Amino acid sequence: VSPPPPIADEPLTVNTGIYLIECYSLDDKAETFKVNAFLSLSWKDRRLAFDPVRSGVRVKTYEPEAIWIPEIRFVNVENARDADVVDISVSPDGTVQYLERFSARVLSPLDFRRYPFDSQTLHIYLIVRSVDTRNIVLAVDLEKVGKNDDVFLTGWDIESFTAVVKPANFALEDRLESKLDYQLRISRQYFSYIPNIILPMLFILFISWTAFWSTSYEANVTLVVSTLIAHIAFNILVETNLPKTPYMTYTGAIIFMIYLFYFVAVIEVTVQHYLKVESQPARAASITRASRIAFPVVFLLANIILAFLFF
Amino acid sequence: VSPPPPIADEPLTVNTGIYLIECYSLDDKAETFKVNAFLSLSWKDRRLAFDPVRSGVRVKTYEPEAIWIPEIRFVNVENARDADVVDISVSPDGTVQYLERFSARVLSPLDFRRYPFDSQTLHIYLIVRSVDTRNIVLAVDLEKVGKNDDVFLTGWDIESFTAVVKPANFALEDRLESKLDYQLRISRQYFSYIPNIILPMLFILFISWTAFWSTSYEANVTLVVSTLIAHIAFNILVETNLPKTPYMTYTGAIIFMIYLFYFVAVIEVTVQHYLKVESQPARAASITRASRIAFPVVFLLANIILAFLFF
Amino acid sequence: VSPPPPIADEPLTVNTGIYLIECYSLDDKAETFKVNAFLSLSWKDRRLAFDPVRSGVRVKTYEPEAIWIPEIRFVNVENARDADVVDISVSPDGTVQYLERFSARVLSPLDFRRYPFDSQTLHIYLIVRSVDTRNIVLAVDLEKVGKNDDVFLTGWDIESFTAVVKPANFALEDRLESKLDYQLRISRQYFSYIPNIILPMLFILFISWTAFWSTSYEANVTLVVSTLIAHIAFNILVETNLPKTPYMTYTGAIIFMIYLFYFVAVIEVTVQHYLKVESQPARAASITRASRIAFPVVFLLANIILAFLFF
Amino acid sequence: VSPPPPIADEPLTVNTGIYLIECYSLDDKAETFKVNAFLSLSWKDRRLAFDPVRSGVRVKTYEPEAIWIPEIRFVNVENARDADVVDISVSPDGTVQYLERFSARVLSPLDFRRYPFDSQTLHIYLIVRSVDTRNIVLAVDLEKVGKNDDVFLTGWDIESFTAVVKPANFALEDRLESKLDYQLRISRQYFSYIPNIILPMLFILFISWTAFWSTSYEANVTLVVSTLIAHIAFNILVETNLPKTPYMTYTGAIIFMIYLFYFVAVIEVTVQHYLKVESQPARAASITRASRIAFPVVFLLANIILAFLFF
Amino acid sequence: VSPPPPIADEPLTVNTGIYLIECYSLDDKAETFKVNAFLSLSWKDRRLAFDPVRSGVRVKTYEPEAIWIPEIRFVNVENARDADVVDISVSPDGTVQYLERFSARVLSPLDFRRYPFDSQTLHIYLIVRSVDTRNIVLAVDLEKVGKNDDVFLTGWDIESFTAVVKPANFALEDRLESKLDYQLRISRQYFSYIPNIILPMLFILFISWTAFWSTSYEANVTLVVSTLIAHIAFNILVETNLPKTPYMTYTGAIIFMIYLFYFVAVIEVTVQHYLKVESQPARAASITRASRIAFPVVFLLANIILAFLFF
Ligand SMILES: CCCCCCCCCCCC
Ligand SMILES: CCCCCCCCCCCC
Ligand SMILES: CCCCCCCCCCCC
Ligand SMILES: CCCCCCCCCCCC
Ligand SMILES: CCCCCCCCCCCC
Ligand SMILES: CCCCCCCCCCCC
Ligand SMILES: O=C(O)CCCC(=O)O
Ligand SMILES: O=C(O)CCCC(=O)O
Ligand SMILES: O=C(O)CCCC(=O)O
Ligand SMILES: O=C(O)CCCC(=O)O
Ligand SMILES: O=C(O)CCCC(=O)O
Ligand SMILES: [Cl-]
Ligand SMILES: [Cl-]
Ligand SMILES: [Cl-]
Ligand SMILES: [Cl-]
Ligand SMILES: [Cl-]
Ligand SMILES: [Cl-]
Ligand SMILES: [Cl-]
Ligand SMILES: [Cl-]
Ligand SMILES: [Cl-]
Ligand SMILES: [Cl-]
Ligand SMILES: [Cl-]
Ligand code: NA
Ligand code: NA
Ligand code: NA
Ligand code: NA
Repeated sequence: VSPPPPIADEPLTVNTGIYLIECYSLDDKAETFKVNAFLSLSWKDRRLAFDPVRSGVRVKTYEPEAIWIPEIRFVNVENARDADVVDISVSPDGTVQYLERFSARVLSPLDFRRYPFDSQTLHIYLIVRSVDTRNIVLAVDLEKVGKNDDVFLTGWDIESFTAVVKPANFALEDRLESKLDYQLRISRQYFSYIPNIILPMLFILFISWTAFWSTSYEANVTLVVSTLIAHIAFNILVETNLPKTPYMTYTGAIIFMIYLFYFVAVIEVTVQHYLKVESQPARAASITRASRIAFPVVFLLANIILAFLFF
Repeated sequence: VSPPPPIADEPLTVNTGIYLIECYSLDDKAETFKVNAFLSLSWKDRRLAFDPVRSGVRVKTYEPEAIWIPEIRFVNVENARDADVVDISVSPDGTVQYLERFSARVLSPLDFRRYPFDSQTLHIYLIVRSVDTRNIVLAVDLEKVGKNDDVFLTGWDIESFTAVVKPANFALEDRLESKLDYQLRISRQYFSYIPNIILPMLFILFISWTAFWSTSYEANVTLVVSTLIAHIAFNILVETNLPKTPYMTYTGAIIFMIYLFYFVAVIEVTVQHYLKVESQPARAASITRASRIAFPVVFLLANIILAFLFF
Repeated sequence: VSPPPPIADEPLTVNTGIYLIECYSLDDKAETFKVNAFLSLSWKDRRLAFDPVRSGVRVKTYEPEAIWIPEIRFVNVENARDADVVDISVSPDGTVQYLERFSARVLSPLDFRRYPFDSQTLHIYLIVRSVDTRNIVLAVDLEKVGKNDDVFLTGWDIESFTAVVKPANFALEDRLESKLDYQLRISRQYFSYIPNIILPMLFILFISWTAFWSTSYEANVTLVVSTLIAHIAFNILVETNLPKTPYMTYTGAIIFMIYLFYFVAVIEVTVQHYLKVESQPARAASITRASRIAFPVVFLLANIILAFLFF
Repeated sequence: VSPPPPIADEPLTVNTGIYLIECYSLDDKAETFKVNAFLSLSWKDRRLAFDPVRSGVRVKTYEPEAIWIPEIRFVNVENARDADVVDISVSPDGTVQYLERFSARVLSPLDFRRYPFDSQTLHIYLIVRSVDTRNIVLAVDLEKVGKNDDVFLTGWDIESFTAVVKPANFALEDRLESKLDYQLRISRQYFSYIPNIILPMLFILFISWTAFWSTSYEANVTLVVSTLIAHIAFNILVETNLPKTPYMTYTGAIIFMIYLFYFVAVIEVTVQHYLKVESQPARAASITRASRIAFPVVFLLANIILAFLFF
Repeated sequence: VSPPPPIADEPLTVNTGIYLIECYSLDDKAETFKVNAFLSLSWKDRRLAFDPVRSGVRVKTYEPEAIWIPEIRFVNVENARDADVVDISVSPDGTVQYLERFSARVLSPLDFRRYPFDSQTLHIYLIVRSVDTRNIVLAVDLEKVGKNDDVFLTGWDIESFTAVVKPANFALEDRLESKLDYQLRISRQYFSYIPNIILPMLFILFISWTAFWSTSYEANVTLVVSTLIAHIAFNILVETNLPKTPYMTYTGAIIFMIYLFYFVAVIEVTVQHYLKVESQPARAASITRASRIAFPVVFLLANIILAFLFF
């Protein structure tokens, strides 16, 4: 089998379309997602053209092996897609209508900077390598691009699934390549992070600040050091559900900053006890009284500063 | 091979049936389950019809490749089902009786709102895309729908396995699609959650309340802070066996509310010590005496309120 | 290819045999085990019969595709078995001797009630569906049923591998099915549970009881609360190695009961301190003195009661 | 295709050879390792013999399907090996030289008794089942047995890869089986266990013994209980990287014995406090003074005893 | 199919090229990485020569099965590569231009010594075994060696992807083997290690040193002991995170050294209390005063020494 011949010197336009059936397994650590969709391809092959009157039949159905099909591949997939051909239909003029159902694990980078208040643009890149006889260019048939109403991505809100209609045409290893960008716009469902990580984390911090209404060094040491260990447990829990980034994430910045608050609380608790032992509780009382205001005020201001920088 | 031709303008009715052999791996986090079943298909192909008298044989057995078989697919599967054809039998009138054994990982969403006292409706959606020549419509042969008596789903009680007999007929990419809903009704075995999470969690909370019968600030700080850490441990344990939901679960609500009880106990412990140091233990005693009643009463009432909202 | 014709109206007897080569991956959580074995099948096909004198050869070797082979399947397998045909031999009378080497992940339920002092009966169910022309019945050739001497199942003792010689003959979807039960009897190697879970757990419990020889409320609170947290660590460790059961397991009962001992010790520690503060240490001393005997005595008796109910 | 006929009544000698390319994934819990190697087979088939003068070529290359190849299998593999035929070469006398590249997950039991100062002998068992016409016996061609210089097994030192040249010839299901033992001798790289488990574990034990230079019961309770909890963390850590053995391992014995030291330290701490409260600190002092010497002396002696029994 | 015949006694030169499409899953524990690339092969087969005037085509396209293709394999891959042939083009002179898209899990050793400030040279080894008729030698076509601009390896910086143009020609099992070394130079993104492991770890070490400004033994015991439990909870981590090395990594040496600081602080805390109880706080004060300077000074110097030895 050979590719369709050009009437003039024009390339072959393969009209593409992806219709999402299932969206699942968005792995943040792996920066991958799994997809189950329909891939529709359409091109003109005049060699397959027929007179509908003389043939009786308006449409002709073919097996993949029987006709020439353009080698369309996905750029950002882990292993080559599992594909099952649904139908191949030839119209009288020779227009082929290919339809397959596929499943693929797509590699798409995520921006964790605003986590867990981040939004992502997942990509599915379609590509075709031009052949020796003629060049192949990709196109988007918007009527065959979409997603099923039941398509849900656990822990995410699906906003849109659109295609950048203009292909990226470039040269690779002395041959022309036509690439298409299918974009799935999603936003993270931050809800669960509030009662499970954010609020538990703040409670333990506020518990550490009760040491500013205590003169008992032994109890203060217990309060500040214990809550610090609960914070490490949370810090570890958070970094296990995320990949290692060469930048700070929003949660990462807050979590890190809270260590400084624990450290400074230890200094305060230490200073207050030292002064008390030195028989100067007057200075120790003023420092502790200031801390009561200073710690929540600086925490509240530092968080306004961080939220401003990240959002 | 081509589809059977219509006698009049009628579509082709493919009578379906799923008989469950094994049910396993209900993954809560993934919202998937694995199934091993029989898929039975039946349709009329008059081209395969034969006179039983002249043929001698009352039934004719065929290989899948030898005859036209409708392309029936599962909508909500991770990867395309692994299928092994058991038998294909043609009756004298041309009625084909197809039987295959399959295994599939089914994607079915879960309602975690009443966890671990939740019940679910798992779905298996069958679909067929109509061809060029004629439309294909799905049907349910109730005689061939069921499940084996030994079918067990670890940690779940299987109530029913029925089919919504009326197919969902719709249009997708200029063709007709006939969808069927097979529903597996299951209820969670909550038993283990009581001696492993619920009762241990309440014990540690009641241990924290013994600080209301203690004047020792250093001991109270130990009691309330230490038990709080065991609660953080149980909170993490519970959320590791669950996905992130944009809603509050029953266990989630209880676990969250218990943080407030720990926080308020820390305030009490702090208040009692402050007053005692300020040489006013009469106020400290009245607050501690009230707490002894207030904490269990408000906990018992708050739980009645929550159970009412959730059930 | 068609099945062998009956001389009279008799069904076809397929003599089976499973010879275990390797046993591995007994997953308690999953209630599965992996096997690697030989499957031997034998049936009479008179169409394949030959005169040994004129043929010279006493035996004739065939390729699977060349002759009719009964569709034998495993009921309780995750995915269809990986099978490699070793040999197919036809005797002069037409007796076929089939041999294949297979590997399968078998789903077999486990009874955790007596864990880790439990014994299991793993099952491998063989099945054959009767065909259009004639019925197929399964049989056991005890001479071809066994296991290799080196067959080891990590953390288990293999007692026996036998077959229930009488098949379960029943009707499913208007056809006869002949099922066979191959039983692998195994007992759990409890040894490791004693120095890793059982003894460490008792040590921490006995450490908590040293609070009955202490008047230091602050120290007692530390003793009882710290050891309680280690018990939570062990409970979690144990429940991670097991599936969630709708019944109490032996270890589960002991672990749960120990929480009650920790709770009552907290009550004692609280009571002793309250009385001491109320200036009545005479009552506090008598309660603490009684606890010294009561706690080990009630623990020893409660365990005798539990061991009696479980074994 | 049939096996080569015997000139006299002799069996067929298949000369084997395994040349390791890559060694990886030695899983201690699973008692498995992954291998990537060359399998070379050589036998005489006089039916394939040719005159080198008349033929023109001194060697003839064949496709697997074209000639008879002995069904050589691995005994101790999880799933049947992934094999890719590299070459099949026939010499003028009819000597066939088969070469394939394979990858397999090998099940080989491990002796954990001396962990992490243990050495293992990994096995790869080759087997051949004799056919109807003639018997097949395995042999070792030492010239084709080896391993690549770059072959590394992460966390292990590879000592040797040799073959037990004499095959284990036995009868199974009325047919002769010839088995070969390829042995990969390896020793564990214990280094990392010293700064990560052994030394951290000793430091915490020695920290617990500082309670013998303290009269503060409240501090001693903290010292001994805290370090006891950190010992439980190291115990749990160790047991996660190991399978459940029906015997005591070296690390297991030391870890277990250390619990006894923590228990006896709790008794001492308790005894010292009781006597001091009873207004007899003179005994309490003598018991504490003895403990300072007794604990390290008994620990040092007990360890000499254990190392002697284990090595 | 047979290999191309030599015009003179020359070997066959197969010009290779790897163009990386995707880089992912660099597993430090496993010392593996996953790759998705293009493999281009080119050789001369004069038997495939054709006249474009007669064939009516300037370049001929072939199916893999139709022509002789050299058996090129990857040395350091876990399982045989998933390959999909993109194109096979033969020009009139008989020069074949093969192109395939592949995905493989490559085994490449990592040098964790300077971790997490470590740089690595990942290798992809191409190999060809010479055949009976003629020798096959590998070559590098630099024009067809590269990587896509979007190629990202999570947590790593990709520096270069080059090929050692001179093949390693050697003899293995009486045949010539031609090996090629494709080198991917990468450097680890250490950023995340600083706010997640390094700084949290130093904070807890500095918190432990506040015991040098405290006379409260009970509080110092909590301080040094509790922070030690967290320097433990860290190191699991770095350990959870790495393979076991027969050498010391940079982070490993720092973590190990920190344990000595915690141990010596316990000695100090113990010494100070003993002297205080012995009614000699003047010695205790001088030791504690020195410790305040000695501990940070020795820590700062020890770290300069370590950083010097590692870098
Ligand atoms: C003191 C250190 C506590 C560490 C907490 C780790 C919990 C993380 C579990 C994450 C599972 C994915
Ligand atoms: C004193 C704090 C104990 C913390 C125990 C955390 C263990 C984490 C286990 C995570 C396994 C994936
Ligand atoms: C402060 C301690 C928090 C520790 C939480 C540990 C939970 C481990 C869950 C493992 C189950 C897979
Ligand atoms: C109160 C702290 C409980 C921590 C339990 C951790 C158990 C982790 C075991 C991991 C096994 C895979
Ligand atoms: C009381 C604290 C128990 C800590 C348990 C540590 C869990 C180890 C996880 C190992 C990762 C494979
Ligand atoms: C008491 C020390 C427990 C610390 C262990 C934390 C385990 C984290 C596991 C992370 C695994 C990916
Ligand atoms: O035929 C199919 O498998 C796709 C299912 C159609 C849809 O429900 O979106
Ligand atoms: O797999 C089969 O062929 C039938 C299984 C019958 C059953 O549920 O026991
Ligand atoms: O794998 C085989 O073909 C035979 C296994 C023989 C045995 O039990 O060792
Ligand atoms: O993969 C191959 O075909 C040869 C392996 C050669 C080697 O050990 O490097
Ligand atoms: O045709 C291909 O699949 C490779 C994609 C080219 C590239 O974008 O690097
Ligand atoms: Cl395609
Ligand atoms: Cl693809
Ligand atoms: Cl189908
Ligand atoms: Cl499907
Ligand atoms: Cl079969
Ligand atoms: Cl099966
Ligand atoms: Cl073979
Ligand atoms: Cl094998
Ligand atoms: Cl024999
Ligand atoms: Cl190749
Ligand atoms: Cl390869
Ligand atoms: Na084609
Ligand atoms: Na304390
Ligand atoms: Na057959
Ligand atoms: Na070829």
